[PDB]
Amino acid sequence: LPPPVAIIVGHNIDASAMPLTYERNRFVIDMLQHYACPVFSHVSSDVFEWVLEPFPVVGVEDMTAFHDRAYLNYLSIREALSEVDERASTVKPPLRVLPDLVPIPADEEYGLVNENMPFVGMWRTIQATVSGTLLAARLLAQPGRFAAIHWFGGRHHAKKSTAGGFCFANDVVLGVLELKKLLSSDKNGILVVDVDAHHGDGTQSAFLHDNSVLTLSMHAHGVGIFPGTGGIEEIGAGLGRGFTMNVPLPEGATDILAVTLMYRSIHFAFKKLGEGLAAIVIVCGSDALSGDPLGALNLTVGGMQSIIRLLLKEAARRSLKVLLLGAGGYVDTSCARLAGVVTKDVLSCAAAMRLGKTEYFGDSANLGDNLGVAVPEGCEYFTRYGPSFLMHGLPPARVSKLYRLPYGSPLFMRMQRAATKEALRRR
Ligand SMILES: O=C(/C=C/c1cccc2c1oc1ccccc12)NO
Ligand SMILES: [K+]
Ligand SMILES: [K+]
Ligand SMILES: [Zn+2]
Repeated sequence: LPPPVAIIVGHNIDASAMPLTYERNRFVIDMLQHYACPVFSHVSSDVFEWVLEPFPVVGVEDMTAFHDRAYLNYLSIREALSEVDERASTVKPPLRVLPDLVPIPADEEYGLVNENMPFVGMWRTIQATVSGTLLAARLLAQPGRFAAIHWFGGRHHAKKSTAGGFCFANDVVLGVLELKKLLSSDKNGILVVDVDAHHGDGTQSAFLHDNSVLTLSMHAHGVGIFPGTGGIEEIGAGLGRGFTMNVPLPEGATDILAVTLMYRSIHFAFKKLGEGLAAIVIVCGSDALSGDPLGALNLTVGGMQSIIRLLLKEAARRSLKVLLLGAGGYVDTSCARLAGVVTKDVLSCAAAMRLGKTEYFGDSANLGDNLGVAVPEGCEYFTRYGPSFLMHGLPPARVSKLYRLPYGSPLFMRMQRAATKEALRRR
């Protein structure tokens, strides 16, 4: 049997890097090597496998399981269809990377505009992302495997024939689909939990009518919060009714709202899926963390870790498979801090399972109550983790903290109907 955790890295960690978060993969892998991995090493380990090859060469045919073929064909040749925008680029070769292309009218049909402007290398970064997630899904389906971790994937906004929010191919959907065909036909329900600060609209649209994939998204929601969808009334369609869950949060929400509500929704989702549940895929963005410039929430590292600990614990008990993906996140150090403690939790949990234990997190500090964990001084990027140099440290809040739902909140009202039909039945 292989090590129960596969950490999908690849040989060029910049392959999937995007122009706005170009350095982020480096912070994440650095934090994994110096915070999460050592305690389970002796690199060699019986807990995790550091995957660096082979990455399948993927093309249009490995993405048609979800995406419209004309859309994919266009992405795969778009860099041949116009010149680099040299007015937009004040720094010239050899000191530039991934520059914007000049737009063409055909970009409009496929949403390749604004934040999804095409750039040189875009098809290669799409290939790296999809390839990594497909490899992670295939390794996860092997026996003896508890989890596969691809911090570089998780482009949850892409739709069947539209790009959006920096996502072109939806490797979440493609990863769920590849997992789906490789799991036993007796047990292959999938729960996908999306704790990125933005509505997982691509993923939800791919499974709106499906009752074998339950999509649960936590996200900020409000006027001028991207992408605009994800209200409490989106509950699915047809056979899929009841298998789409949204937890839309007020801008600035803290752990006391987000964590409480996600715990409540996750337990509902476990129930709606019952014993057919086989795998959980976690889309773990770090832009919900307080201080993020684009996410408009105020979660703590400990709060995000807490949500994910509930999913890991349930997967360990019932012997499920876990596919962990990254997503958004626009502070490099917050992204690596979060990736570090979530990964250490996954390893600690898998190590506990192989020893027969029922206490899963004994090797990984709980940042919700331990505010003294230091960033490893061996981190290459260590000097960036100030002023605290602690694993829970976050930049000052960009939006005011909210601890109570606003007056009139439809989230509260939906609780209200149910939350009093509870105390009534218990009487
Ligand atoms: O990270 C993401 C995507 C974030 C994003 C992409 C494009 C535009 C905006 C984005 O966020 C915004 C907030 C306010 C106004 C505009 C935007 N998805 O997971
Ligand atoms: K989300
Ligand atoms: K669904
Ligand atoms: Zn996001």
